[PDB]
Amino acid sequence: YFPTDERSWVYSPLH
Amino acid sequence: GGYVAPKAVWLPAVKAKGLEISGTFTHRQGHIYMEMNFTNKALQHMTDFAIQFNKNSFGVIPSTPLAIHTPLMPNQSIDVSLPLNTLGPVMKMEPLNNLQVAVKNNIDVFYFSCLIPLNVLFVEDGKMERQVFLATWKDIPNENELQFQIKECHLNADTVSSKLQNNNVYTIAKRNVEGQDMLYQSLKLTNGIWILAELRIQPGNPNYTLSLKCRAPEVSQYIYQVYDSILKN
Repeated sequence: YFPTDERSWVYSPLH
Repeated sequence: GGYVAPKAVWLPAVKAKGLEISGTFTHRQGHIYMEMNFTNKALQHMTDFAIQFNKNSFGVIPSTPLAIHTPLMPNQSIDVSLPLNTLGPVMKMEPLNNLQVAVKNNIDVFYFSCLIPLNVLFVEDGKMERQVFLATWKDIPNENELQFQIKECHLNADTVSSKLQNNNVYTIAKRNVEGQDMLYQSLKLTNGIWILAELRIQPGNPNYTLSLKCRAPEVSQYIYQVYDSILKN
């Protein structure tokens, strides 16, 4: 575990 | 192409409710990739994928999302090539090349770690001009100079040079002294750090002596690791 910030997530687009 | 480590299971199914990720790192002609395979061993699909890396020593960060655009179905496997760049936030890791990764889907957030082979961070423009090499070698304080034995090595100097050059470790000069080959080499990392080397290859001696000079001498041990892996493969 390490602390994650929401804005650092790289989300995949959905097709 | 450069040396690529064998693929490893970075996140086994048992640790991530059926999600399994295996991968390796490559450097292709400019460009760093985390080359991965994702398998869903669970009984329900997984979607809403996202990824982020913890701050790390060389500021490694994904340059695009994971190319997973539809639900990953039970027993399905997909190969994913994730481009990376070194423009992200920096924090010292231990080991230096350790990379902590968080991957989430619709089920949970999972965490694993993997080592980034230091060679994938050797830049293409790492060939120092001869005279700049001379000035740079002299300028690095001699207390920074660290010596390593590459033990039990059975390659000749030309093969040593050619394998290293394939990995952006450049042979800048060569001399034969008393039947001993001396190679002068340079490389530069993605963060701007220059490492200079003298490699000495001696008659019927199975140990090469590698002398490294770097303004950040903590990196030198990692570079020795790399030379050893390259030359043994």
